Amino acid sequence: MDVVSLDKPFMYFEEIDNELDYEKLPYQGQLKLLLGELFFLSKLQRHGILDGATVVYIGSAPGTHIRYLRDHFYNLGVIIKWMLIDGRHHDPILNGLRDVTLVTRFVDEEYLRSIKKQLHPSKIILISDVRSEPSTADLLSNYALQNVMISILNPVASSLKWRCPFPDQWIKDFYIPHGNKMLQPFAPSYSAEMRLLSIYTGENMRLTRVTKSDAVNYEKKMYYLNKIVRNKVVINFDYPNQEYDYFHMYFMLRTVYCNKTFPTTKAKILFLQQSIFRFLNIP
Ligand SMILES: Nc1ncnc2c1ncn2[C@@H]1O[C@H](C[C@@H](N)CC[C@H](N)C(=O)O)[C@@H](O)[C@H]1O
Repeated sequence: MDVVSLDKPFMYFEEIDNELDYEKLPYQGQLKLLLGELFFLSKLQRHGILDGATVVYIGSAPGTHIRYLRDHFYNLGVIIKWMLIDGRHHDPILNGLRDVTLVTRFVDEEYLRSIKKQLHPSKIILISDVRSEPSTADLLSNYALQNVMISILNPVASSLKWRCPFPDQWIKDFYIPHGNKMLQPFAPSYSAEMRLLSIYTGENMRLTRVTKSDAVNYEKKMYYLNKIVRNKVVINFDYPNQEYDYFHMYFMLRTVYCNKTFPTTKAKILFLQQSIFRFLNIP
């Protein structure tokens, strides 16, 4: 790989500063979700709005990684209820947890109102990973449902699956919530998917229009990220693995809270990475 010297990785989509014409690890998908959701919830923990909240995770099955998330915050003493909702059955490793409710159901508008009624007036934190290859109509339906999740559940914060339709498959302009577009380490080699992280103030979710020219910008920026940036070795990075994804993961993991104290920040991240990899059965 090509060597590079970096002070920090690209954490959000806006930071990608170049574009390029578009042209491995075991169970990487669970690792990708685990890192992004740890980053999202740890950010909420820093703001002091995670404690006392109920995390409603829609599209959570199989959700093997969710067991690690729950244990992590449980071992920190953070008071969270988990509500996992999916039409498919969850990983059995989530069984036997009293603070985790497993719901076997595909959510629609009517059901979203019911769960809001039972959880109200408690704080709701929304995580959506629903997916129905997917067509642009499938994505538009998914993003429409995620908008309905926010307008009905009215969460204090949300993490939403966000991948813009390809410009050569455009149908119509559509609307998505305001938020920060978190980039995902250990995503598929050429995935353009990101997570939309939103914290709602005055609970007025302002919607932004997405256009075909936005789709072109997403495609070219993400291809540059996947083809060039993620194939670099960060030679100044002090870590056993200097590949960009580990450099990217390192910066996400240093937002995580830990009960254990460590002599150095590197030791903490190394411990966290070993812990996450061991649970997910990654060498
Ligand atoms: N309307 C819906 N309500 C709930 N779950 C849905 C809906 N549409 C699709 N899904 C689920 O979304 C899931 C998509 C998965 N890629 C999610 C993986 C999951 N987040 C994991 O941690 O392993 C599937 O299990 C679908 O059953």
